[PDB]
Amino acid sequence: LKAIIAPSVLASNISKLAEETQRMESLGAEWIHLDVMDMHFVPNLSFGPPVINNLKKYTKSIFFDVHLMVEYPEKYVPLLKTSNQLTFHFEALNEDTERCIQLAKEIRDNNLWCGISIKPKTDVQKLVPILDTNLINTVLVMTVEPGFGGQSFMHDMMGKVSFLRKKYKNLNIQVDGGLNIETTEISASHGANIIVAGTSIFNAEDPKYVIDTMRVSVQKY
Ligand SMILES: [Zn+2]
Repeated sequence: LKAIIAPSVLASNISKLAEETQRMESLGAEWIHLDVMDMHFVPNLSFGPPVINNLKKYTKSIFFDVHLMVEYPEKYVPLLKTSNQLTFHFEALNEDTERCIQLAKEIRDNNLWCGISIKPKTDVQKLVPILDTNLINTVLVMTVEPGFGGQSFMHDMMGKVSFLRKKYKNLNIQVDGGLNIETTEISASHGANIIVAGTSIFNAEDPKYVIDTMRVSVQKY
């Protein structure tokens, strides 16, 4: 397990996506978190494969972490072959294990990391059957109602994080929604090792300071 900081571009000046990502890259961010929303799974439309595929032309080593907050996530796999991890929602596939296992198999067969996400009201234990197959590289625990940035961190989601870390020691646990210096420390104390932060990084007075502070706090655990 590694301490990973993944700035969420949704909170940046997206009309300058390439510039913002290169900046995060120059500051040492290991991953770049790309939120794809289709105005159906969530009430917001962000950007899709055409934008992400073009961005890849201007980046270097930064890992492409795509969070698919969309219906029919299976349709996006062939459109994002140059990315690094594709994370789909357990809820997008009607919470049925077999369908999730099949999509995960396909994503892994495209030589991509596979992530699965659950919203605040979804019970973490429902993921066990899928997680036991070892096909999932990352579980993205939403710490806020997905769709928009700027919302407040839900401390009551930490139980999900502890459950996962205790049961799966090598599983990457990602938190997303309201992460800042203080809530990153809280998340890491429960087992999170990948931190998605939007507002706290892109609106920071000293971006690198925030990123480094966050990483060290995760590494401590
Ligand atoms: Zn996300």
